[PDB]
Amino acid sequence: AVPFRRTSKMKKRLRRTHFKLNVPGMTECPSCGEMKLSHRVCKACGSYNGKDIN
Amino acid sequence: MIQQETRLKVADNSGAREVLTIKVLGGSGRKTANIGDVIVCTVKQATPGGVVKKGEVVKAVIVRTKSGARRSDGSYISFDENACVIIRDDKSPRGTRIFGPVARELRENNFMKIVSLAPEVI
Amino acid sequence: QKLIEDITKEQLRTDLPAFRPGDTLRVHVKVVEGNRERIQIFEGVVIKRRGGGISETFTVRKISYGVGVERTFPVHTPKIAKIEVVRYGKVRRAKLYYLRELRGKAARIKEIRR
Amino acid sequence: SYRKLGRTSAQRKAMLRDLTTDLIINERIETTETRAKELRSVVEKMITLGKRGDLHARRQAAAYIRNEVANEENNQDALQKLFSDIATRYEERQGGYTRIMKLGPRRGDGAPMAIIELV
Amino acid sequence: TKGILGRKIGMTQVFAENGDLIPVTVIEAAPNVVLQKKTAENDGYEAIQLGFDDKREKLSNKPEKGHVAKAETAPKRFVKELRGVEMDAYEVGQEVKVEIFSAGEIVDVTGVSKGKGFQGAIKRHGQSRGPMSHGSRYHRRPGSMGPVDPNRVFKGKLLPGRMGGEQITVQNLEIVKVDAERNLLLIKGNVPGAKKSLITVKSAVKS
RNA sequence: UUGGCACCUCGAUGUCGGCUCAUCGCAUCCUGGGGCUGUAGUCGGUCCCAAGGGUUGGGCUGUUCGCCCAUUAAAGCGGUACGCGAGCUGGGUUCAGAACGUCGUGAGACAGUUCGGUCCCUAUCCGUCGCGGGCGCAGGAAAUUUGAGAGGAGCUGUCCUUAGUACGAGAGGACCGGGAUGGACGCACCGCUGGUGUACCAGUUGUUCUGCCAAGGGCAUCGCUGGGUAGCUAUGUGCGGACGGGAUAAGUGCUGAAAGCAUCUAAGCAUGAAGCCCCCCUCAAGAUGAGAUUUCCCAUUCCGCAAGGAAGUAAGAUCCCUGAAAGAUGAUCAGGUUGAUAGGUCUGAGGUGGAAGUGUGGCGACACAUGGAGCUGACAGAUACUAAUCGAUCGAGGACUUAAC
Repeated sequence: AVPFRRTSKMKKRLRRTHFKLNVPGMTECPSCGEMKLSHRVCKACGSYNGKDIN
Repeated sequence: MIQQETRLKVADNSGAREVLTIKVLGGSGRKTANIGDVIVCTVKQATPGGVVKKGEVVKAVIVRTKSGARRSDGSYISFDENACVIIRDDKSPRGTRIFGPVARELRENNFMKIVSLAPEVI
Repeated sequence: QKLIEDITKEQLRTDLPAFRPGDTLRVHVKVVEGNRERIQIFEGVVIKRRGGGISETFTVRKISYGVGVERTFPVHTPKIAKIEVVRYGKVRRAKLYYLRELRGKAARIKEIRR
Repeated sequence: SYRKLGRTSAQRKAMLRDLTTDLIINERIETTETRAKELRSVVEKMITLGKRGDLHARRQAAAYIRNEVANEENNQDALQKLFSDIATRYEERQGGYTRIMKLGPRRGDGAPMAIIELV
Repeated sequence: TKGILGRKIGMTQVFAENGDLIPVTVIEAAPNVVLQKKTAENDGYEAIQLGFDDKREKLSNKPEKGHVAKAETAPKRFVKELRGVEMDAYEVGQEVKVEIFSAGEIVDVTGVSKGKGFQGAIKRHGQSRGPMSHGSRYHRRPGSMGPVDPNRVFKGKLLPGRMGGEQITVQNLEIVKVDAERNLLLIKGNVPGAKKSLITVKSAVKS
């Protein structure tokens, strides 16, 4: 199977639609911020409700 | 569970030793025949003095399988050796005795002579 | 499986003694020919005990006329009338499916009456 | 269900027998995420044998704990550390011995690291 | 035609009256509450919504909290119609339960089948494997699409897909017993749908 | 089909036959229904309608075909690039090797035969089969739907009665109609029968290791067996093609004319098929003709005098997390501390089947007791003990002409 005819410059961009990556769910640490991501321990201070676990 | 080409040892004094299936009789059709199911067969090996000889095409009837007989009451009958009893055009058998134990489901078929000729109908 | 169970707490048959796999018990089987009820004896070696409450099973196996008869049965079914335990047995294992081969002395030698 | 972890059924046993030992020495490990969530199901069985302390109970636990000296200068094996230290601490607790805290992903492969601590 | 709906639990063996052995399901379907009477004077057709297996208030919404106000009971998860009962003998708020059925009522039963996941051409359609030896590389696969001249695949040529997840009626069952003490049905045979799924136990179309 | 012609293709259109997967045409093999019979019943010949469904397991040969074995309601033809090689097999023809007969003086030749002889491709597009993300459906939302339309199913054999009845010299043997039971095919599921089950349990060989014994670990396909729960399942079990309704084909007609009688037809009314349309089951309002009913949240704050535009927000949802009956990922579904969603811990169920250790019998290998003991993967029911914290993002203000209010 060999591609019978080249993809034009429209169809090439129309598969880039869902190809976009997305935001991370991000909030701030109530210790420091800014910012954390959701439910996982920050690199900022390393507190997580709220023990200072480095 | 006795389909085409299944060598069934015989269980009577009719002369035969090993019976080869050809075609289970029911329908278009089927490929299995558990217990009490009439088969068209030949005889591959025989005790040497016998009216049914080697290479003769005479029908037969299963009695036992290593496959189960499933009674409708939970209990299951399953033997350790396959079987045949050989029939001559009506359900009176050509054989004289019928060796070994016998699945009792034959009596619920039309084989009431075959049950009477056989020692442990269980 | 509690509410599975407590339905069938009623018909849990409670007129038989317990038994291990490797032993011999007699079964009293109610058997219909038309129209009466022979209570035919049944005899031989127990093997299987595939469990499950009402769904339990057991297999008495009987050599007869040189031929083995593998026969299962219900653990609480009403057709089994009475159970008479003849032998017990020191048996190493709990599923004796090897003796659907072994005839006949070494089957008997593994029937050590404990 | 259980987790295949991309390892053969013997490779997983050598996988899990190492990590359960390393919680005994370290008190905390930074594995990957499904190396964390799948480790808590074993250690909370393994600490459960610690509370017994039978001569039979220790000989079950030696098949998931290796032979590694845990504390220097006392020469304690990780087998000894369960029945001496850990079981003397968890006679209050009934389950949930190791809480798992997720950390961010790792650089070189994007793998979600995760922190296990006993508690 | 009467019909109630509910969860199932599993399979059992219940012997009865003979030496028999019956393959029996266990159904949780009591009790249903009439939430809304679909009427042909407004909607054209005749039906009754029934709700089942009430849930706690965190799981229920204000559009649906007010929907149970005509029956005046707790919010309730599983809602379906039933076209169409003998009209009516029902009032919105009457707790329909097991008491209708008996040992002898022939019953059709519908439910959403056990989804097995993305399965190939043999398992999804009963298609047959090719030769596993003799140098043949074609096995496990659906094979020839169609002819050459129409230059396309005819719609309906079976292919791999996601097997399961439909709703399946299975007909002509026999309800064994009635347990209004424990809210339990008992139906001969196999009933579609996985463990703890929802199952509508109708009355059949006979005879 | 063998052909004629050479008009697509010799900068390549893979040729025979099998395996899969089919559809379609009926000029019909059955099954449904009828005329005639050189049809007494039974079984036929033959001509009609009828494609809905079924249309087998071999032996032989590369074979299609063909014959034969035995069944069967029957074992239909035929097209679709003599269907189907970017789906497979090369057994033959027609690569080189190699022989045999024949022919030629010889190289070699032969639709004359025979043994051996690299069958390549990551799927671009349209198709097909499943899954999603937008948007629309004159405000946003949550449930349940209706059905225009789309599919699936559509096969039948026995047996017993009716009835040894009609029929028949007799032999032989019913029509119609009921009732039980199969075959094949299909749709489900695991309670039994089983299979499997690589973190379940027991035994065991070699070596290696925890100082040694005892006890265990490693590796040998999981070292090897013998068992096995949950799940996936078939050969296992349950169900299916039912009863119907409505118009029709070929028939069969009742009336009646033209053509005083006659005449199924021209006006008029019927009956009649496994055919058609529904009933049975599945999808389904993207059905832009965007349907329906129930219950919700409301009708903000600012700019633009205005048309309009933003920002904050309710009903609800989404990100994020624990997962599973779901599952490729998305999705669905159970759930997020007025919590059982998952793991653990208990109490169990099933599985394995008598733990270590101790004492005793035995010189010993081993047995016996403590003791259905010990060990347990997803299987059940409790328990906040652990992880589902924090929080964020999205989402309305309902155009206007007319009719009735």
